[PDB]
Parts: sequence; C-alpha cells; structure tokens
Amino acid sequence: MRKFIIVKNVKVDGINAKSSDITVGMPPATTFCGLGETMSIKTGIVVKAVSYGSVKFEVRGSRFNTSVTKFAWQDRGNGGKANNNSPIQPKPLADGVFTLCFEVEWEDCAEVLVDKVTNFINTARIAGGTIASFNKPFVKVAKDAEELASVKNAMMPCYVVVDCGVEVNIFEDAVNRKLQPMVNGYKKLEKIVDNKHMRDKFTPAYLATPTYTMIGYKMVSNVDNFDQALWQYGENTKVKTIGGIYN
Amino acid sequence: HKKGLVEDPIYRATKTMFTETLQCVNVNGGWFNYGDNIDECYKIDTSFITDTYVKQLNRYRKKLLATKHIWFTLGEDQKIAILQECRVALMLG
DNA sequence: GGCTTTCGTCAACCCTTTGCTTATCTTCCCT
DNA sequence: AGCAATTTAAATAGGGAAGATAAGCAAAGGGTTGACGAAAGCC
RNA sequence: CUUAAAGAGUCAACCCUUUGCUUAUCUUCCCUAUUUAAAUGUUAGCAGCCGCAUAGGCUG
Repeated sequence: MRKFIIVKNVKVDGINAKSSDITVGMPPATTFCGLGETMSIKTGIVVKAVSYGSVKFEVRGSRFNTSVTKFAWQDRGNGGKANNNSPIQPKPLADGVFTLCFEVEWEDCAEVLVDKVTNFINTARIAGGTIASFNKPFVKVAKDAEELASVKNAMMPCYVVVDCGVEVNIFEDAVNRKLQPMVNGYKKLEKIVDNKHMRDKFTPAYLATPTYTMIGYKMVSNVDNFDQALWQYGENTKVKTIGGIYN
Repeated sequence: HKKGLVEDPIYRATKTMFTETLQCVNVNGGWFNYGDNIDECYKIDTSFITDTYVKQLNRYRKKLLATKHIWFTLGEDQKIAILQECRVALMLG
C-alpha cells in the first residue's frame, strides 16, 4: 500500500546543468534522490523513491555550446587581479519546469503533509537552481496497481526517466541504440584522509567518479509500470528504479 | 442522518481501527455546508430538562453504564456490525 | 618564517548545425 | 394560439499539354574570461 | 542538504539592385417528380341610448 505526494509544474531556473564531466543537461536521478533525502532530513518525512519528469527544460546556450557563467572574484588573495575578468570554470546553467512525485509514508492528515512539502520546496533548490514557482502539491495513494497508474497519470504532462541499462559502455550504445546517458550513482576511488576542508568532519568521505546508466525519456502515461520511473537509493552507492530496466 | 465522508488520501490509505478511523471524521465531511452563522448555530437553550426526559436519559445512561464492560471484550468486526445495527435501529425509530 | 603581491612561464584545434518523445476518453446494468 | 406528412432516387466517361529559364557581386571582426612558479618586499 | 556552495556578456550595425510566362484549346450527350388533402380552435368581441362616468344597465 503506497502513498505519494506530487508537486506539479516546478519551474526552476539556474539549474546546474553540469550533471558530470561528460553529461550536461537534465539533472540525473542522483540529484532528485538527494532532494528526496534532503526532505527526509529537514521535514522528517522519510522518502523511499522519487519519480521526476521534465515538463520544460532548456540548457542555456546554443545547440552545440552552453552559455558559460560570468564568474565573480570570490577567492581570497587574488586582489589586484579583481579588476580584470574572473576566469571561467565550466558550469553550464539551465532552466527547467519539472513534475516531482515522492513516495512517502505518512500517518497524519494530507494537509500537514502538503504544508510540510510546501515548506521544504519553498526552501529547496532543484539541482542548484532556485525554484521559481510550483503548484500546490497534492497527495494521491496507490492502493492497487490501477491506483498506482492513477498516481502515474496525475503527473501529466511530464517526461519521466526510465532506466534502460548498460550493454557495453556509454558512448557505444548512445550512438547505436540512441538513448540518453545520466548519472545513476558514483564509484568510490579512494578514502579521503583530510576532513578539515569538508562539510562534516565525522561523515566519511570518498573521492568518486560518476557511474552512468543509459536512460530513455517516455511520457508518464506511456510508461506501463510506474515502478520503472520511481528512482531510489540502491545499495551499491548508486540509484536505481523500483521496476528495474525498462523494456 | 448521513455518514461522514473522508476525502483525505493518507487517512483513506492508513486508517483501519474503530476510534483510529473515527478521529478522522471531521465537520468538513458533509456537515459544514457553508459556515457564516456558526455563532448562532451554537447558542443553545436548555428547555429539555423535564421529568420524563431526564428519567429516560438517566435510565438509559445507567443501562449503558452497566453493560459497557462487555463492549471492550468485543472485536473490531463486532463493534462495526453492532454499531451498524444501532444506526439502522436509530434511523428506524 | 611564512606571506602576500606582481611578474615571468608555457602553450597551440579537425570539425557537427535537430530530434530525444510525441498527453491521462464507455461496454453491461438497474435504479 | 399550435398545427406544415410520408418513400424514391440524385449519371455513367474522356481528358487534365509540354518547352524555356531559376544571376552574378561582397561582406560574415575581435575585445575579457591563467594557474602554477618564481623573484621579492613585508609583517 | 541535490558535481551542494557562487557568479552582469555586454556593445555595434544600409542586403542590395536588375527583371516580357508567354503560347492553342468543342464538356456533351440522356431524361415523367409524381397522388392526396375540412384549417379547425365559438374566429368575434360590435353598432345606439339610458345616463356625470372611460361606474353600472338596456337595445339587436
């Protein structure tokens, strides 16, 4: 027995489009799983999965180059060079209207759940982008599978993410089978021995290289199983769909 | 006259027990029609205090008092069916 | 003893010019 | 002061012409976006 | 606590000019629109004269 809260038409601008070194565009499912665990921390409603779809999404720039951001002189000790233009590190920006659907388990009324999600989203930040606007979130429940599809079709219109898996690698199949690659998680390289320059000193830290899976965009109504669009934190330091690989 | 209606999806998802569902039955489930004359709707006179009404209320309340010890020994299924019978007899009367 | 400023150091490309998908709809039935 | 009738049938076919051309210029710019290493005054 | 955290792309403009889409065409034959029927619904609310009446009565 499943419960969901849907925030439709989440207009967000200033999204850090740099998903990884080789992916620029839509934020991956690690971003929205991070947003889900962020509310698990601030609001206390513990979130299993998030199904996110893109209503609108434009990467700022041309069709072959992204619009770089005019950097500001914010480091310490480079005064005197501040009159000249700051050097640009690559961070593409994008705008996006999203539709989010969080699997939550809740025991109180739907009004306080909607208010808690609204108070989170008013202080949230989708992929480094300020949430410009969002409709009032609404609670829908998936008692059975037809009710699961009711929740699924309540995200209309949006293009959700379905996992199609890795055959050999990322570049090969992106040309061959023409699917989109995105960060489904990370791979740990080395333990980090210096916790002085970090957010926490006690949380263990690892250098990571983003693993990618290959995904497709399908409209949420054309997705047969809603579990193939709900991304959640898998126990391989990755994220994964509940329904597995989309067929 | 009519049963309360619960619009809440989480409440419809989770509520199972007798009181634990009944605590979710609010005034907004059909009773609260429009709500602009609430203060006049809750200023009340007490002209019921008569002979036969008070003795009837006392004898029935003490009847309940004496029998409610078997009510807690019932199961959920019993409570639901017994209260359905009580509601049916109440609309009948 | 670092420390913060400014000047000197080291380079060298082969490019290409839209789709990705493509939207949540009535038979029985008796009141 | 509303009443205005019903069915029945609506054409078969033959044609939609080719021949010509569809300019040549000249433009299409760069201006900022550099981090380590190394002298070198300075607390 | 989401490759989290952060960032002003600004400016400027002469698309010019030129032009022959002309030419000739048989649309054409054919043929039954036929037959009915109450306009009813009171189908009219008038003309004088008795009067102060545009109140009320009478006359045919």
